[PDB]
Order: sequence, then structure tokens, then C-alpha cells
Amino acid sequence: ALLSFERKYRVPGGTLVGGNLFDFWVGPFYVGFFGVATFFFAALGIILIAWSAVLQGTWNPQLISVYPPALEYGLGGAPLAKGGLWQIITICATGAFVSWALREVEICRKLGIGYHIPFAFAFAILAYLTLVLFRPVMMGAWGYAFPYGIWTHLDWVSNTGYTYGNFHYNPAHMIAHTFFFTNALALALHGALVLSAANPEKGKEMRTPDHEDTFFRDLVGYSIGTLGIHRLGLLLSLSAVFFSALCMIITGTIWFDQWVDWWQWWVKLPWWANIPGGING
Amino acid sequence: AEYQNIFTQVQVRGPADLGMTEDVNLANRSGVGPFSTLLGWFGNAQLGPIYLGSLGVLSLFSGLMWFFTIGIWFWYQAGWNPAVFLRDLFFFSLEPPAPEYGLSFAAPLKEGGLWLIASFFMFVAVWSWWGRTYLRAQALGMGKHTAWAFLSAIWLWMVLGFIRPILMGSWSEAVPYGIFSHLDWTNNFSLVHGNLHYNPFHGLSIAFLYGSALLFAMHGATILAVSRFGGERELEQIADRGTAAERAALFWRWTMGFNATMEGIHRWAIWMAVLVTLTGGIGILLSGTVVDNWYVWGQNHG
Amino acid sequence: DLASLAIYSFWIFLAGLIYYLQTENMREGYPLENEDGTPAANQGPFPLPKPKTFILPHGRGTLTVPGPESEDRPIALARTAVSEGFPHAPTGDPMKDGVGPASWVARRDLPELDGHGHNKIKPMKAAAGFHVSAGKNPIGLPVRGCDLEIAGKVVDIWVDIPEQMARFLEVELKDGSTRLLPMQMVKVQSNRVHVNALSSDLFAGIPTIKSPTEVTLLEEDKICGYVAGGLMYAAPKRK
Ligand code: BCL
Ligand code: BCL
Ligand SMILES: C/C=C1/c2cc3[nH]c4c(c3C)C(=O)[C@H](C(=O)OC)c4c3nc(cc4[nH]c(cc(n2)[C@@H]1C)c(C(C)=O)c4C)[C@@H](C)[C@@H]3CCC(=O)OC/C=C(\C)CCC[C@H](C)CCC[C@H](C)CCCC(C)C
Ligand SMILES: C/C=C1/c2cc3[nH]c4c(c3C)C(=O)[C@H](C(=O)OC)c4c3nc(cc4[nH]c(cc(n2)[C@@H]1C)c(C(C)=O)c4C)[C@@H](C)[C@@H]3CCC(=O)OC/C=C(\C)CCC[C@H](C)CCC[C@H](C)CCCC(C)C
Ligand SMILES: COC(C)(C)C(=O)C/C=C(\C)CC/C=C(\C)CC/C=C(\C)CCCC/C(C)=C/CC[C@H](C)CC/C=C(\C)CCC=C(C)C
Ligand SMILES: CCCCCCCCCCCC[N+](C)(C)[O-]
Ligand SMILES: CCCCCCCCCCCC[N+](C)(C)[O-]
Ligand SMILES: CCCCCCCCCCCC[N+](C)(C)[O-]
Ligand SMILES: CCCCCCCCCCCC[N+](C)(C)[O-]
Ligand SMILES: CCCCCCCCCCCC[N+](C)(C)[O-]
Ligand SMILES: CCCCCCCCCCCC[N+](C)(C)[O-]
Ligand SMILES: [Cl-]
Ligand SMILES: [Fe+3]
Ligand SMILES: [K+]
Ligand SMILES: [K+]
Repeated sequence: ALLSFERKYRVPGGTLVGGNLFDFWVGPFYVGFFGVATFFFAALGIILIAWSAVLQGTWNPQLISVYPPALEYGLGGAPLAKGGLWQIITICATGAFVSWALREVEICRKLGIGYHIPFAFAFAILAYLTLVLFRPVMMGAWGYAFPYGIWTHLDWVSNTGYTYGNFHYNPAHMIAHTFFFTNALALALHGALVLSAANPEKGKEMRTPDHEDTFFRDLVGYSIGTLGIHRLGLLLSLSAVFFSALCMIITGTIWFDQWVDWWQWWVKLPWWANIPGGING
Repeated sequence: AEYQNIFTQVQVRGPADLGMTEDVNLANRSGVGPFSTLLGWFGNAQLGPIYLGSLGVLSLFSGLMWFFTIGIWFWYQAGWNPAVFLRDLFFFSLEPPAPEYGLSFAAPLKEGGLWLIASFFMFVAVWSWWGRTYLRAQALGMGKHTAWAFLSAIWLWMVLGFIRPILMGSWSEAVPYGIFSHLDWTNNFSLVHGNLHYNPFHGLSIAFLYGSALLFAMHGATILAVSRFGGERELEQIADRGTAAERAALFWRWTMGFNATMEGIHRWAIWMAVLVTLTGGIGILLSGTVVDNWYVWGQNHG
Repeated sequence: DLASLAIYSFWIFLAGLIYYLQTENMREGYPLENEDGTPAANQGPFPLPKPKTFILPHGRGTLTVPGPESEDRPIALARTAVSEGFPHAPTGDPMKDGVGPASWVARRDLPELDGHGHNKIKPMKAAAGFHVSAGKNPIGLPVRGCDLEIAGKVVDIWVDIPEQMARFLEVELKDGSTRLLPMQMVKVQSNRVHVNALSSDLFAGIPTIKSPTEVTLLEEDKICGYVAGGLMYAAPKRK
């Protein structure tokens, strides 16, 4: 089926591969070549996960886990039952994500809009590839990557972090955390601002962006504007993920001690290292 | 290549915009500040005006009182030596009363009496500021969504510093005012309760937190992608849908099989974000009051 | 156990909320339709919400959604297949007909008003006190199309007065008439403005506006639609 206004936009064209061959929909879903790619990769990966489940011996979402090859295997293959499945599933997953983004590009071209959405998605994809590919390879083993299971990958976050003490002290992770929390704050405000203007007091008229600017200036003395708030939400979000990937790309590679000790470079600065008093004197 | 609308190419300025008046007491509105051309490359260049009624000055005053009360204690921890004050800036901490003093206000000032003082100023400043978010919307005839969302963040903060200390019987449970010290508080809170990763409300908080970065990435990218049809003029696209709103909806429908409206997306947005601190506050509130170990609880309840 | 009760309750509340949010997002484009315009059999598992009504300011009326839904325009497309789900070929010139990436919506043929009832968007010449304040001022620059030929010259900027931003460049063509180009679709360079969406020969076909000092929502959608459609539709013949 189609929305009221949809048919005028369902024209040929936009594809990057295959010409008219996969230029069609399935219900609401656009296909394209990269829809087929996504389906193949995703279906393969899911099948392998269900297979890796019988080798483990459980069909329970909260127990199915697919661990990478152990550190003994370095950066080479491993028997399927012992981390080859994880490796090929990782290839499927990279395959499906990259396909999904390229499928979004084709939708972008058919609709005459900018490419901002798959570009933004590519930041998430690179965070994933940091954990499963870039950092493992820089560290010499696939075993440093996280397992694919609901609770076991949480255990991996905890064990990886505590390997460096309290992980809060990773300074890139400190910046990332700030962008995540700022982003949520911006999201709550933006959503509440537009809705407070579109849904004013009972019986009143629908307010204007002018009211939206006025409201925030009244409140904080500034208003970023309706174009700016969308620039902002995108920038906070992608920066959060960038500094996420950055905080882990540097951990276990250029820095591998307790992150709390990294901060001693500040306190042991010559002009104040040895003054008495304070917490470190 | 194509222009991406991330940064303005040509700024234009006109007379300083003093804003809608509606029912606002204009006597309490300042005059406009300067114009930041720097800001103008990303958002608005105009600073000010700001409204500052009595509730306004109250909030602002107790906020700095909270802040100076901490910084006073930080100087004394530095023995008034400016060089150590900077050197140890992230290590100073204004700690709450020890468990001995319970919920009382009897503790000496250098043993949590000062914490309670700064906390009082914080309490006053936040709650008055909350009233400001309601009142400034009322004066303009707008909905109360902003104050309602703000309440959700206030929820967690209230739980961390007030409701949960009270339910646990002592101020010692509350968060200390300090950079590194409250990070440590966070880590030790998790260890003491058997790993918050097993708190189901903590997991939900993360899903909404991650989700907010997902949704605002999606949303912000979508509006930029259709800003070549005026997409960011959202209120008028709500009142009279344009090709911008239709291409936006259809991108997502074609991608994931369903889509939003120009208004509805903002309801997804406000809820994604406010559920972060809503589930968050619940999960903290339950910790040590009802559940002492989230691993243990997880063994019996799922 | 209280925590078990709280989390079970929350999952129920979260399902009601998602249901609520999904229905709220069906106030446009629903009911679903077949490609021929009739109601589709399968509408999904979510019902239409009870209508709501927005009170527009400045006597502009109201909007009630969901409501009866019509494109309120002819659509020059035809099926390319004998079953559902394939593309629909333009029966004419797709940029002239306003289909595909060249599509426009029959928005109200009035201009958008600010909070004081005045037109949101004015050419800068008619905007008291408005001037270029940073970046290269485009007024006077030649405008170059994607075929690398000059199609015109910038003669003003059309500015959003309440938000104080540039929204269109007004470009004058060889014949002395002007067009509006969306600001978001030009690249202001030091010696020119570059428009990659249109070749020089398609500039004359940009929809024109009826009054030289305002632009209506309907006119903006035709201009924006047309220019954006050039990305797919100019690319063959020129680049
Ligand atoms: C991001 C930094 C860390 C990490 C740290 C944490 C922590 C800490 C927590 C989670 C939590 C979750 N994480 Mg994790 N997580 C990582 C990487 C991933 C990846 C990935 C491929 O890169 C995926 C798919 C997930 C998925 C998940 C969900 C099971 C859950 C809620 C996420 C959410 O709402 O996100 C925002 C996104 C949305 C709202 C959109 C919808 C996303 C849906 C829910 C994802 C479903 C995944 C599905 C179960 C996977 C199998 C797919 C099928 C095989 C096809 N994580 C890395 C290693 N993640 C939480 C939890 O409760 O876990 C038990 C939690 O507390
Ligand atoms: C070792 C650390 C522990 C752990 C311990 C805790 C503890 C303890 C808590 C969290 C909390 C949170 N954690 Mg955890 N957390 C861990 C692992 C993680 C991981 C991960 C990758 O594994 C992630 C992604 C998270 C993420 C999160 C968030 C979802 C959540 C906070 C919501 C929020 O925004 O609060 C921030 C928002 C607020 C505090 C509200 C602020 C509102 C007030 C009103 C603002 C006042 C401003 C003031 C006046 C100053 C003004 C200055 C201005 C400039 C003027 N945690 C591990 C297992 N985490 C919190 C939570 O909710 O848990 C359920 C919490 O308390
Ligand atoms: C960069 C800023 C943010 C950002 C941004 C954006 N995010 C986007 C877009 C943008 C802009 C899109 O355009 C796109 C989309 O359409 O949205 C609706 C997308 C999407 N973001 C998803 C998940 C998501 N985003 C997260 C984070 C952020 N996103 C950050 C914060 C997180 C976490 C953990 O935080 C999650 C879980 C999907 C919903 C969706 C891809 C679907 C897909 O690619 O389908 C194609 C693939 C499949 C249908 C399944 C493939 C199955 C494999 C082969 C088998 C499984 C392998 C796997 C490794 C197993 C893991 C188990 C688990 C327990 C560990
Ligand atoms: C999920 C829900 C999200 C969310 C939601 C919402 N959050 C809101 C609203 C909503 C909806 C509002 O409506 C309201 C507001 O109006 O927004 C513009 C507000 C707010 N959320 C603030 C901070 C915050 N939210 C956080 C969290 C989330 N919130 C989560 C993620 C976090 C953390 C830790 O994560 C923080 C730090 C303030 C900006 C503001 C309160 C001001 C106050 O109560 O002031 C009272 C204090 C004062 C008036 C003065 C205090 C003096 C200061 C220290 C200044 C000294 C300056 C010095 C001289 C110079 C240098 C500066 C240097 C120190 C830097
Ligand atoms: C240059 O130096 C000068 C002196 C000028 C300065 O002023 C420098 C200032 C500083 C250096 C200040 C630095 C400030 C910080 C480092 C702030 C750090 C604070 C945090 C990290 C906050 C963590 C979370 C805080 C929380 C959760 C607070 C909760 C507060 C409660 C909800 C309040 C409840 C009230 C109480 C308990 C008091 C009793 C209640 C009544 C109602 C009476
Ligand atoms: C992982 C994909 C990232 C999204 C990329 C966004 C910009 C892509 C531009 C595509 C143009 C392709 N081409 C060569 C046909 O023009
Ligand atoms: C969150 C960003 C806050 C920006 C604050 C801007 C302060 C308001 C400026 C008021 C100017 C008053 N004065 C003296 C110039 O007239
Ligand atoms: C309003 C958007 C709704 C987003 C849906 C969030 C999915 C939650 C999955 C996280 C699971 C958390 N838990 C309790 C199992 O730990
Ligand atoms: C949080 C769990 C993620 C589940 C993904 C849900 C995607 C639903 C897409 C539904 C659209 C398909 N259809 C035919 C029903 O329209
Ligand atoms: C969601 C409600 C949270 C609190 C419910 C009642 C518990 C109050 C605290 C009592 C128990 C605390 N303590 C110290 C005995 O563990
Ligand atoms: C965490 C996000 C939850 C997404 C919820 C899934 C919604 C899919 C149903 C959309 C209905 C599409 N339909 C049939 C009405 O067109
Ligand atoms: Cl809502
Ligand atoms: Fe928006
Ligand atoms: K315990
Ligand atoms: K002028």
C-alpha cells in the first residue's frame, strides 16, 4: 500500500548498481540492489547465529552468545565452533550495515534529498567496526572484540573497562559522555519546544517559531534557532559516537594502564608538582 | 561538491528582535546582548534579551550560592594556594554528612554541614528554575511540555540527592560535589549494588540514552536533508504539509517500513529523551531500598 | 517483589506509549491507498486517532487531522508493470509536471506569516535594516549551472525576517526576469554562485512567483521541488 501522497514520488531512477533491475518496492520497503545485499547478508548472518546456537546448545535469547576466536588465534581464522562463526557473522554484519547505508543513498537519490542520513549512519557503523575490527587488528587478536549475546556483551563492556580501572577516567570517554548527555538534553528541549508551540494552551492559536525563539531567550538569554537545533542535534550525536570510537581506539593500544593514572601528567607539572597542601601535597 | 547546510554561507542581520510579547511583563525583559557572528555560522547570532523576574533572580542567586559554597570549600582544601587550587581542581570534593549523623542537620560544617548548605541552595535554584520554565511558557500561551520534560531530569536528581538519601536514612548516601569524587561515587554505587548492568531500569536508561543519539541523528539528518524544501519550518509544515515533510516520511517508510509525521516525530523525541531519566530515577530509587544486589535479583526475577 | 512489579508495569506502559505514538503519527497520509488511489485493504494493526484541530493564527483557519486527503493536483505518471510495487514512469516532462524528485505539494497559495502577521520572507531590499553581515555577499555574482555556463546573476537575497537567515537567492536571467533559487541548493564561491542541480538551460523553467515581493507556500514548493528534481533529471542531457 501507499500513503495518500506517495505515488508521485515512486518514479524510476536513483539506483547506484543494477539499473532498473531491482528498482521496485515490497509493500512499503524499497528494495534496490542493496536491499538484496542486505537481505542476503542479514539472512546468512542470522542463520549462522542460529547454527552457532546449536553448537553452544541453547535456543534462549538471554543465553545465545557467539564469541570471537580466543586470543591464541591472533588475527587468523578459527574453527566455526570456536570463533570462525563469529568471524563470518561479523562479515555478514558489516555487509548488511554497509548495504543498508548504500540502500539509503539510493532512496536519497530517488527522493531528491541530501545524503545526511546514511552519512550519519556511517558514524554508527564505524563505531561498530572500531570494536570488532579496527581495535582487534591494532591489538593483534579478534578475541579482544565483543561477543554477540545480549548479556555476554555487557559482561565484555564491564571486563574491558575494569581492565583499566574505573573507565570514567578515560578522557576521550569523558568527552563522549558529555555529548551523549547534552544530546539527550537537546532532544528533550527540541521535542518539548516544537510541541509547546504546536499545542498551546487550550483554545489558543498555534504559536510561531517567533514564540519558540522568544521562549528560549526569555529562559536562557539565547535561542539557537530552528535550523540550528537540527544542526546541533546531529552534531552532538555524531560527536558522541566519534569520541566513543576514539576513546576505545586509544585504549589497549596507545594507552593500556589504569586510566586514572593518565591524569598525573597534570598534577606532576613542574611549576606546582611539589607545593605542599591540597590533595597531592 | 554540493552544499550540505551544516554551516551558513551568508549571514544576514536585521534589527535586534525583541520577541513576542503576549502576556509577558516586558519590564522584566532585559535588552538584547551583542551579536556573535561566530555563533551565526551554526545557529542564531543574536544574544539576548533575557527575562529575569523575581523567581529568576532568586534562582540565579541560589545557583551561584551553591557554586561558591563549593568553591570556597575547594580553596580551603587548597590552603588558599592558587597553584594547588588549579593543580588539584578535579580532586577536591564537598562530601555529605557521615552515616553517623543520619538525616539530621547536626553535622559540623567541615563534615557535611557545608554539603547540606550547598545542597539547600541547589534545591532552591533548581526548583525555582523549574517554575521559570512553566511560567515563561504560560506568559507566551505555549504548552507546558518543556517544564514537563524538565521534571523528568529533576526526578533523577531528586532521587540521587534527596529522596533516596531520605529513604535510606542518611545523607551519606547522596552524591558529593566534586569532579573525580562523584565519578568514584558512581562506580562504587554500582559495585555496592551488585553491578547496575543487571538493574533492568538501568538497561532501559541506556537504551533510551543510546536511542536519543540515534533518534536525534536520524531526525537532525532528515531535516537537513529536506531543508532544500524548507523542512526546518516545522510548525508550518505541521499546519500545511509540504514536499519536505512528504519526502522525509517517505525516506523512512521506504527504508524501515514506517514513518513519522512532522508533529509526531517530536513526540517520539520528547519521550525518547525523558525516558532516560525516568527509568534512571526508578532504578536508582529501588537500589538499596528494595534491591540490594541487582545480580542476585536478576537470578530470581528473570 | 516491588522491583519486579515496577518493571512489568513499565513494559506495559511502554507498549501503550508506542501504540499511542504510532497512532499520533498517522494523522497524515492515512488511510493507506492502492496505487490507483482507492483505500488499501490492509491498513496495518494501528487505528486512526481521533481527529485533532489546530487553530491557525491570523484568521488563517484550522487544520483537522486525520481528515479527507487529496493531492489536489493531477499527477503525470503511469504504471510500468501489471502488478503492485513497481515504479511509475513520467508521462511527460517530469520537472515540468512536478513528479518524482521534482514533486511539489499543493500547499496553501499564501505566504507564511511571522508572529506579528507580516510575511516571513521578503527580498532584502524590502526588509528594513537587513544586510549581509558575514561571509561572501552573493548579490552581483554570476550564477553558474552544472553545465558550467552562466545562467544569470544574483540580484537580491530573500531573507527570513523573524529568523534572520537567507532562504533564497533571487537570480536574474538573460531575458530580465528573475527566479528564486533555494539557499540550501547553491554554493556561494568568491567569483560566482554555483548551482549543481540545474544546467543553464533549465533556469528559465523554474516556476515563477506571482508578486515580486512575496512568495507563497505553494510557490516555494514548486521552486524547491523543481530545483531538487534537476539532480536526477538534468544529469542526462547536460550534467
Ligand atoms: C554501544 C556500546 C557497547 C554496548 C553497551 C551496552 C550497554 C551498557 C547496554 C546495552 C544494551 C543493549 N544493546 Mg549493546 N553495546 C554495544 C553494541 C551493540 C550492538 C552492535 C551491533 O554494535 C547492538 C545491536 C547492541 C544492542 C543492544 C540491545 C540488546 C540493548 C538496547 C540497545 C538500544 O536501545 O540501543 C539504542 C537503539 C534503539 C532504541 C533502536 C533499537 C535497537 C534494538 C533494540 C536492537 C536489537 C538487537 C537484537 C537483540 C540483536 C540481534 C539481532 C538479530 C540477530 C537480527 N549493542 C557496544 C559493545 N549495550 C542495554 C541492555 O539492556 O542490554 C541487555 C545496556 O544496558
Ligand atoms: C562503573 C559505573 C557503573 C554505572 C553506574 C551508574 C550510576 C550509579 C548511575 C548511572 C546512570 C546512568 N548510566 Mg550507568 N553505570 C555503568 C555503565 C554505563 C554504561 C556502559 C557503557 O556500560 C552506560 C552507557 C551508562 C549510562 C547511564 C545513563 C543511561 C544513566 C544516566 C541518565 C542521565 O542522563 O543521567 C544524568 C541526568 C541527571 C543526573 C539529571 C540532572 C538534572 C538536574 C536538575 C540538573 C541540575 C544542573 C545543575 C543545577 C548545574 C547547572 C550548570 C549549568 C551550566 C547552568 N552506564 C557501570 C555499570 N550509572 C544513572 C542512572 O539513572 O542509573 C539507573 C545513575 O545514577
Ligand atoms: C551515529 C549516531 C547514532 C546512530 C545513528 C544511526 N543509526 C541508524 C541510522 C542512523 C543515522 C540509520 O539510518 C539506521 C536506521 O535505519 O535507523 C532506523 C540506523 C540503525 N541503527 C540501528 C541500531 C543501533 N544504533 C545504535 C546507535 C547509534 N545509531 C548511534 C548512537 C545502537 C546502539 C547499541 O547504541 C543500535 C542497536 C538499527 C535500528 C538501524 C540499522 C538497521 C540495519 O543495518 O539493518 C540491516 C541489518 C539487519 C536488518 C540485521 C543484520 C543482522 C546481522 C547480519 C546478524 C547480527 C549481528 C550483530 C553484531 C549481533 C549483535 C547482538 C547484540 C546483543 C550486541
Ligand atoms: C533526560 C533528561 C535530560 C535533561 C532535560 C532537561 N534539562 C533541563 C530541561 C530539560 C527538559 C530544562 O527545561 C532546563 C533548561 O532550562 O534547559 C535549557 C534544564 C537544565 N538542565 C541543566 C543541566 C543538566 N541537565 C542534565 C541532564 C539532563 N537534563 C538529561 C540528560 C545534566 C547532567 C548531569 O546530565 C546537567 C548538568 C541546566 C542547563 C538546566 C537547569 C538549570 C537550573 O536548574 O539552574 C539553577 C542554577 C543556576 C540558575 C545557576 C548555577 C550557577 C552555575 C554553576 C554557573 C557558574 C558560571 C561561572 C561563573 C562561569 C563558567 C561556566 C562553567 C562552570 C561551565
Ligand atoms: C575561583 O573559585 C571560586 C571561589 C570563584 C569558585 O566559585 C569556584 C567554584 C567551583 C570550583 C565549584 C565546582 C563545582 C563542582 C565541581 C560541582 C560538582 C557537582 C556535581 C558533579 C554534582 C553531582 C550530582 C549533584 C546532585 C545529585 C545533587 C542533588 C542535590 C539534592 C537533590 C539536594 C537536596 C537538598 C538537600 C539534601 C539539603 C536539605 C534539603 C532541604 C529541602 C533543606
Ligand atoms: C557508507 C555510505 C556513506 C554515505 C555517503 C554519503 C555521500 C554519498 C554520495 C554518493 C554519490 C555517488 N555517485 C558517485 C554516484 O555520485
Ligand atoms: C545557554 C547559552 C546562554 C547565553 C546567555 C546570553 C546572556 C544574555 C545576554 C543579556 C545581555 C544584557 N546586556 C547587558 C548586554 O544588555
Ligand atoms: C520510545 C522508543 C522505545 C524504544 C525501545 C527500547 C528497547 C528496549 C530494549 C532494552 C532491554 C532492557 N532490559 C530491561 C532488558 O534490560
Ligand atoms: C525494538 C525492536 C525492533 C523491531 C523492528 C520493528 C520494525 C517494524 C517495521 C514494520 C513495517 C512492516 N509493515 C508491513 C508492518 O508495515
Ligand atoms: C519505588 C519505591 C522505593 C522505596 C520503597 C520503600 C523502601 C524504602 C526504604 C526501606 C528499606 C531501606 N533499607 C535501608 C532498609 O534497605
Ligand atoms: C523502538 C521503535 C519501535 C517501532 C515500532 C514499530 C512500528 C511498526 C508499525 C508501523 C505501522 C505501519 N503501517 C502499517 C501503519 O503503515
Ligand atoms: Cl506526547
Ligand atoms: Fe524538529
Ligand atoms: K549489596
Ligand atoms: K534592507
